[PDB]
Amino acid sequence: RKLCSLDNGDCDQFCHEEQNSVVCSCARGYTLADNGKACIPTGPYPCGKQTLE
Amino acid sequence: IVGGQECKDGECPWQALLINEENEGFCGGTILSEFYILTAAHCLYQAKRFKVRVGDRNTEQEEGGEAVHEVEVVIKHNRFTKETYDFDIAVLRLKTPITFRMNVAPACLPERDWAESTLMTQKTGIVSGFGRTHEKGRQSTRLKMLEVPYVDRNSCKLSSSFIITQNMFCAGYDTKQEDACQGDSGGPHVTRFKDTYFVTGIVSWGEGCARKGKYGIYTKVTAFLKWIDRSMKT
Ligand SMILES: CN1CCN(C(=O)[C@H](CNC(=O)c2ccc(Cl)s2)NS(=O)(=O)c2cc(F)cc(N3CCCCC3=O)c2Cl)CC1
Ligand SMILES: [Ca+2]
Repeated sequence: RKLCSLDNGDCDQFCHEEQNSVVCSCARGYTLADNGKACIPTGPYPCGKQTLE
Repeated sequence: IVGGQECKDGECPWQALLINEENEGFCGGTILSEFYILTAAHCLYQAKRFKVRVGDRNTEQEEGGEAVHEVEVVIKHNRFTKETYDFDIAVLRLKTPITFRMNVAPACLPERDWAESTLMTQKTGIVSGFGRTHEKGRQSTRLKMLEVPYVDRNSCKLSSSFIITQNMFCAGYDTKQEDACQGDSGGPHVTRFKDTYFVTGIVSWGEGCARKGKYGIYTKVTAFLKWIDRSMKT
Protein backbone atom coordinates (compact mmCIF):
# COMPACT_ATOMS: atom_id res chain seq x y z
CA ARG A 1 0.00 0.00 0.00
CA LYS A 2 0.98 3.63 -0.63
CA LEU A 3 0.81 6.88 1.40
CA CYS A 4 -2.35 7.19 3.57
CA SER A 5 -2.95 3.51 2.77
CA LEU A 6 0.46 2.62 4.25
CA ASP A 7 0.32 3.04 8.05
CA ASN A 8 -2.07 6.04 7.89
CA GLY A 9 0.72 8.14 6.31
CA ASP A 10 2.20 8.19 9.85
CA CYS A 11 -0.62 10.50 11.01
CA ASP A 12 -2.12 10.31 14.51
CA GLN A 13 -5.64 10.82 13.15
CA PHE A 14 -7.02 12.04 9.79
CA CYS A 15 -5.01 11.42 6.60
CA HIS A 16 -5.58 12.88 3.15
CA GLU A 17 -3.23 12.58 0.19
CA GLU A 18 -2.73 16.26 -0.63
CA GLN A 19 -0.49 16.08 -3.72
CA ASN A 20 0.98 12.61 -3.08
CA SER A 21 2.55 14.04 0.10
CA VAL A 22 0.54 13.13 3.18
CA VAL A 23 -1.21 15.95 5.06
CA CYS A 24 -2.64 15.14 8.50
CA SER A 25 -5.43 16.91 10.40
CA CYS A 26 -6.82 16.53 13.93
CA ALA A 27 -10.25 16.34 15.59
CA ARG A 28 -11.77 19.26 17.53
CA GLY A 29 -10.01 19.79 20.87
CA TYR A 30 -6.64 18.77 19.43
CA THR A 31 -3.88 20.74 17.71
CA LEU A 32 -1.39 19.65 15.05
CA ALA A 33 2.20 19.38 16.31
CA ASP A 34 5.29 20.93 14.67
CA ASN A 35 5.96 17.57 12.98
CA GLY A 36 2.54 17.97 11.31
CA LYS A 37 1.60 14.38 12.12
CA ALA A 38 0.76 14.22 15.84
CA CYS A 39 -2.42 15.41 17.57
CA ILE A 40 -1.96 17.32 20.85
CA PRO A 41 -4.84 17.77 23.37
CA THR A 42 -5.93 21.38 23.98
CA GLY A 43 -7.01 20.72 27.58
CA PRO A 44 -8.10 17.95 29.96
CA TYR A 45 -10.37 15.12 28.71
CA PRO A 46 -10.12 15.51 24.89
CA CYS A 47 -12.43 13.55 22.55
CA GLY A 48 -11.76 9.85 21.92
CA LYS A 49 -9.44 9.19 24.87
CA GLN A 50 -10.62 6.94 27.71
CA THR A 51 -10.72 8.94 30.97
CA LEU A 52 -8.88 6.54 33.29
CA GLU A 53 -7.79 9.75 35.03
CA ILE B 1 -26.29 -5.22 25.77
CA VAL B 2 -26.75 -8.99 25.55
CA GLY B 3 -23.53 -10.41 27.01
CA GLY B 4 -20.37 -8.32 26.65
CA GLN B 5 -18.38 -6.54 29.36
CA GLU B 6 -19.22 -3.66 31.73
CA CYS B 7 -17.72 -0.18 31.27
CA LYS B 8 -15.11 0.50 33.95
CA ASP B 9 -14.33 4.02 35.22
CA GLY B 10 -13.46 6.12 32.17
CA GLU B 11 -13.89 3.42 29.50
CA CYS B 12 -17.17 4.64 27.99
CA PRO B 13 -17.28 8.35 28.93
CA TRP B 14 -19.15 9.40 25.76
CA GLN B 15 -22.28 7.47 26.81
CA ALA B 16 -25.39 9.63 27.22
CA LEU B 17 -28.76 8.51 28.62
CA LEU B 18 -32.15 9.99 27.72
CA ILE B 19 -34.45 9.96 30.76
CA ASN B 20 -38.24 10.33 30.54
CA GLU B 21 -40.64 12.22 32.84
CA GLU B 22 -40.42 9.46 35.47
CA ASN B 23 -36.60 9.51 35.94
CA GLU B 24 -36.22 6.31 33.86
CA GLY B 25 -33.84 5.99 30.91
CA PHE B 26 -35.38 4.85 27.62
CA CYS B 27 -32.64 5.51 25.04
CA GLY B 28 -28.86 5.81 24.70
CA GLY B 29 -26.69 8.58 23.26
CA THR B 30 -23.25 9.89 22.31
CA ILE B 31 -21.55 13.07 23.54
CA LEU B 32 -20.14 15.03 20.58
CA SER B 33 -19.35 18.28 22.41
CA GLU B 34 -20.31 20.15 25.60
CA PHE B 35 -23.49 21.47 23.95
CA TYR B 36 -24.41 18.59 21.62
CA ILE B 37 -25.58 14.98 21.97
CA LEU B 38 -26.07 12.42 19.19
CA THR B 39 -29.06 10.04 19.26
CA ALA B 40 -31.38 8.02 16.99
CA ALA B 41 -34.39 9.81 15.50
CA HIS B 42 -36.90 7.18 16.70
CA CYS B 43 -36.08 7.96 20.36
CA LEU B 44 -38.06 11.22 20.03
CA TYR B 45 -41.43 9.42 19.80
CA GLN B 46 -40.67 7.26 22.87
CA ALA B 47 -41.68 9.96 25.37
CA LYS B 48 -43.14 13.48 25.08
CA ARG B 49 -40.55 15.08 27.39
CA PHE B 50 -36.98 14.04 28.25
CA LYS B 51 -33.57 15.17 29.54
CA VAL B 52 -29.98 13.90 29.18
CA ARG B 53 -27.92 12.34 31.98
CA VAL B 54 -24.13 12.04 31.70
CA GLY B 55 -21.58 10.06 33.76
CA ASP B 56 -24.00 7.28 34.74
CA ARG B 57 -22.87 3.67 35.27
CA ASN B 58 -25.53 2.47 37.73
CA THR B 59 -29.20 3.48 37.35
CA GLU B 60 -29.99 2.64 41.00
CA GLN B 61 -27.01 4.16 42.83
CA GLU B 62 -26.06 7.84 42.51
CA GLU B 63 -22.47 7.78 41.25
CA GLY B 64 -21.00 11.27 41.63
CA GLY B 65 -20.23 11.55 37.93
CA GLU B 66 -23.96 11.98 37.30
CA ALA B 67 -25.26 15.25 35.87
CA VAL B 68 -28.59 16.03 34.19
CA HIS B 69 -29.01 18.47 31.28
CA GLU B 70 -32.10 19.97 29.65
CA VAL B 71 -32.52 19.73 25.87
CA GLU B 72 -33.01 23.16 24.28
CA VAL B 73 -33.31 22.62 20.51
CA VAL B 74 -34.23 19.22 19.05
CA ILE B 75 -32.97 18.64 15.50
CA LYS B 76 -34.33 15.64 13.58
CA HIS B 77 -33.51 14.57 10.03
CA ASN B 78 -36.42 15.81 7.89
CA ARG B 79 -36.37 12.55 5.90
CA PHE B 80 -36.70 10.11 8.81
CA THR B 81 -39.44 7.55 8.18
CA LYS B 82 -40.46 5.14 10.97
CA GLU B 83 -41.52 2.42 8.50
CA THR B 84 -37.96 1.78 7.28
CA TYR B 85 -36.09 3.58 10.10
CA ASP B 86 -34.12 5.30 7.33
CA PHE B 87 -32.16 8.43 8.31
CA ASP B 88 -32.34 7.34 11.97
CA ILE B 89 -30.39 10.31 13.32
CA ALA B 90 -31.12 13.24 15.65
CA VAL B 91 -29.14 16.04 17.30
CA LEU B 92 -29.78 17.48 20.77
CA ARG B 93 -28.54 20.96 21.69
CA LEU B 94 -28.44 21.29 25.49
CA LYS B 95 -29.30 24.40 27.53
CA THR B 96 -26.13 24.26 29.65
CA PRO B 97 -22.59 23.09 28.74
CA ILE B 98 -21.19 19.69 29.77
CA THR B 99 -18.26 19.58 32.19
CA PHE B 100 -15.78 17.00 30.91
CA ARG B 101 -14.26 14.73 33.56
CA MET B 102 -13.88 11.10 34.69
CA ASN B 103 -16.78 9.22 33.02
CA VAL B 104 -17.77 12.34 31.03
CA ALA B 105 -16.02 13.03 27.71
CA PRO B 106 -16.96 13.69 24.08
CA ALA B 107 -16.33 11.31 21.17
CA CYS B 108 -14.54 12.61 18.06
CA LEU B 109 -16.45 13.10 14.82
CA PRO B 110 -14.43 11.61 11.93
CA GLU B 111 -13.76 12.94 8.42
CA ARG B 112 -15.83 11.24 5.71
CA ASP B 113 -13.17 9.91 3.32
CA TRP B 114 -10.76 8.75 6.04
CA ALA B 115 -13.31 6.83 8.15
CA GLU B 116 -14.63 4.81 5.17
CA SER B 117 -11.11 3.66 4.24
CA THR B 118 -9.57 3.42 7.72
CA LEU B 119 -12.19 2.92 10.45
CA MET B 120 -14.74 0.94 8.41
CA THR B 121 -11.98 -1.49 7.35
CA GLN B 122 -11.13 -2.29 10.98
CA LYS B 123 -12.09 -5.69 12.42
CA THR B 124 -14.37 -4.62 15.29
CA GLY B 125 -16.18 -1.73 16.99
CA ILE B 126 -17.56 -1.01 20.47
CA VAL B 127 -21.25 -0.60 21.41
CA SER B 128 -22.39 0.47 24.88
CA GLY B 129 -25.59 1.18 26.84
CA PHE B 130 -28.13 0.52 29.60
CA GLY B 131 -30.34 -1.66 27.37
CA ARG B 132 -31.77 -5.17 27.70
CA THR B 133 -29.50 -8.07 28.69
CA HIS B 134 -31.83 -10.53 26.92
CA GLU B 135 -34.27 -10.10 24.01
CA LYS B 136 -37.19 -10.79 26.38
CA GLY B 137 -35.29 -9.28 29.33
CA ARG B 138 -35.24 -5.91 31.09
CA GLN B 139 -32.99 -2.81 31.08
CA SER B 140 -29.52 -3.28 32.58
CA THR B 141 -28.85 -1.49 35.86
CA ARG B 142 -25.18 -1.34 34.82
CA LEU B 143 -23.48 0.26 31.81
CA LYS B 144 -22.26 -2.47 29.44
CA MET B 145 -20.00 -2.56 26.36
CA LEU B 146 -19.52 -5.14 23.60
CA GLU B 147 -16.93 -5.77 20.89
CA VAL B 148 -18.98 -6.04 17.68
CA PRO B 149 -17.25 -7.02 14.40
CA TYR B 150 -18.09 -5.24 11.15
CA VAL B 151 -20.29 -7.48 9.00
CA ASP B 152 -19.90 -7.66 5.20
CA ARG B 153 -22.60 -5.63 3.43
CA ASN B 154 -23.48 -8.48 1.03
CA SER B 155 -24.26 -10.90 3.88
CA CYS B 156 -25.90 -8.02 5.77
CA LYS B 157 -28.52 -7.65 3.01
CA LEU B 158 -29.20 -11.41 2.78
CA SER B 159 -29.90 -11.83 6.52
CA SER B 160 -32.34 -8.93 6.86
CA SER B 161 -36.12 -9.27 6.56
CA PHE B 162 -36.21 -5.50 5.97
CA ILE B 163 -34.49 -2.99 3.66
CA ILE B 164 -30.84 -2.10 4.31
CA THR B 165 -30.28 1.43 2.98
CA GLN B 166 -27.03 3.24 2.10
CA ASN B 167 -27.34 5.08 5.43
CA MET B 168 -27.10 1.83 7.44
CA PHE B 169 -24.47 -0.82 8.22
CA CYS B 170 -24.37 -4.24 9.91
CA ALA B 171 -22.31 -5.17 12.97
CA GLY B 172 -22.21 -8.21 15.27
CA TYR B 173 -22.03 -12.00 15.18
CA ASP B 174 -23.84 -14.70 13.18
CA THR B 175 -24.89 -17.12 15.95
CA LYS B 176 -22.89 -16.08 19.04
CA GLN B 177 -25.55 -14.80 21.47
CA GLU B 178 -24.12 -11.28 21.90
CA ASP B 179 -25.77 -8.10 20.57
CA ALA B 180 -27.15 -4.68 21.50
CA CYS B 181 -30.85 -4.48 22.43
CA GLN B 182 -33.84 -2.27 23.33
CA GLY B 183 -32.68 0.60 25.53
CA ASP B 184 -29.27 0.69 23.85
CA SER B 185 -31.16 2.38 20.99
CA GLY B 186 -29.55 5.67 19.95
CA GLY B 187 -26.33 4.73 21.76
CA PRO B 188 -22.70 4.88 20.58
CA HIS B 189 -20.93 2.61 18.11
CA VAL B 190 -17.29 3.73 18.29
CA THR B 191 -14.18 2.47 16.47
CA ARG B 192 -10.65 2.55 17.87
CA PHE B 193 -7.68 3.92 15.93
CA LYS B 194 -4.31 4.46 17.64
CA ASP B 195 -6.08 4.26 21.04
CA THR B 196 -8.53 7.02 20.06
CA TYR B 197 -12.26 6.32 19.65
CA PHE B 198 -14.28 7.85 16.80
CA VAL B 199 -18.06 7.88 16.23
CA THR B 200 -18.98 5.45 13.44
CA GLY B 201 -22.53 4.28 14.18
CA ILE B 202 -25.78 4.98 16.01
CA VAL B 203 -27.71 2.07 17.55
CA SER B 204 -30.81 1.87 15.36
CA TRP B 205 -32.56 -1.53 15.15
CA GLY B 206 -32.38 -5.32 14.89
CA GLU B 207 -34.81 -8.21 14.41
CA GLY B 208 -35.13 -8.96 18.11
CA CYS B 209 -31.84 -9.28 19.98
CA ALA B 210 -28.99 -11.79 19.56
CA ARG B 211 -30.96 -14.01 17.14
CA LYS B 212 -29.10 -16.58 15.01
CA GLY B 213 -28.50 -15.31 11.47
CA LYS B 214 -29.37 -11.72 12.41
CA TYR B 215 -27.22 -8.63 13.06
CA GLY B 216 -27.29 -5.22 14.73
CA ILE B 217 -28.24 -2.50 12.24
CA TYR B 218 -26.57 0.86 12.82
CA THR B 219 -27.05 4.34 11.36
CA LYS B 220 -24.02 5.04 9.17
CA VAL B 221 -22.91 8.29 10.84
CA THR B 222 -20.37 8.95 8.05
CA ALA B 223 -23.23 9.65 5.63
CA PHE B 224 -24.39 12.46 7.94
CA LEU B 225 -21.13 14.20 8.95
CA LYS B 226 -21.87 17.39 6.99
CA TRP B 227 -25.43 17.37 8.38
CA ILE B 228 -24.20 17.15 12.00
CA ASP B 229 -21.54 19.81 11.30
CA ARG B 230 -24.26 22.24 10.18
CA SER B 231 -26.19 21.53 13.40
CA MET B 232 -23.22 22.33 15.66
CA LYS B 233 -23.44 26.11 15.12
CA THR B 234 -26.90 27.21 16.32
C1 LIG C 1 -39.13 1.06 19.19
N1 LIG C 1 -37.97 0.17 19.30
C2 LIG C 1 -38.44 -1.19 19.59
C3 LIG C 1 -37.25 -2.12 19.79
N2 LIG C 1 -36.36 -2.01 18.62
C4 LIG C 1 -35.95 -3.10 17.99
O1 LIG C 1 -35.22 -3.01 17.00
C5 LIG C 1 -36.40 -4.47 18.50
C6 LIG C 1 -35.39 -5.03 19.51
N3 LIG C 1 -34.02 -4.93 19.01
C7 LIG C 1 -33.30 -3.81 19.12
O2 LIG C 1 -33.72 -2.78 19.64
C8 LIG C 1 -31.88 -3.88 18.57
C9 LIG C 1 -31.22 -5.00 18.23
C10 LIG C 1 -29.97 -4.79 17.77
C11 LIG C 1 -29.60 -3.50 17.75
CL1 LIG C 1 -28.07 -2.89 17.22
S1 LIG C 1 -30.87 -2.56 18.31
N4 LIG C 1 -36.53 -5.40 17.37
S2 LIG C 1 -38.10 -5.50 16.95
O3 LIG C 1 -38.28 -6.63 15.98
O4 LIG C 1 -38.93 -5.75 18.17
C12 LIG C 1 -38.60 -3.99 16.21
C13 LIG C 1 -39.25 -3.03 16.97
C14 LIG C 1 -39.65 -1.83 16.38
F1 LIG C 1 -40.28 -0.90 17.11
C15 LIG C 1 -39.41 -1.60 15.03
C16 LIG C 1 -38.75 -2.57 14.27
N5 LIG C 1 -38.51 -2.33 12.91
C17 LIG C 1 -37.22 -2.76 12.32
C18 LIG C 1 -36.94 -1.99 11.03
C19 LIG C 1 -38.12 -2.12 10.07
C20 LIG C 1 -39.34 -1.42 10.65
C21 LIG C 1 -39.52 -1.71 12.15
O5 LIG C 1 -40.57 -1.38 12.70
C22 LIG C 1 -38.35 -3.76 14.86
CL2 LIG C 1 -37.54 -4.97 13.92
C23 LIG C 1 -35.96 -0.67 18.15
C24 LIG C 1 -37.21 0.20 18.04
CA1 LIG D 1 -25.42 6.16 38.84
